[PDB]
Amino acid sequence: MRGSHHHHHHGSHVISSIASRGSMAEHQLGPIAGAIKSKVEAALSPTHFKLINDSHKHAGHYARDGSTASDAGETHFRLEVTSDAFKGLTLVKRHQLIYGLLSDEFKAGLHALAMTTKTPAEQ
Repeated sequence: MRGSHHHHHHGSHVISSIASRGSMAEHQLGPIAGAIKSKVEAALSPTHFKLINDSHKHAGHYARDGSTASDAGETHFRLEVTSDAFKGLTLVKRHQLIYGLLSDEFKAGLHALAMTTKTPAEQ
């Protein structure tokens, strides 16, 4: 009751290309005013802070589209921060540190979204 055999041979070849830019830590440039103050407090570090404020004064004068003045879901103001690209610690800490949110957005009238990602400082 003997017997044994096997075989296998399958490969391939693929060519890839190259493409990249200068590795830097700055992909934003658009200071508002009051918010800039909060970012500065964090500017002391190599981290990055992206804040964009659009605000919403009023519509035109020919549309309406069933509008009764509300604004709750669109959001025009947002504050984000990237530190070492690695969220882990209580993000609420970074946001509270700069305490920038809820500043210029209040003038907009619509909610806002913020996301801060920083490496763990306590292991």
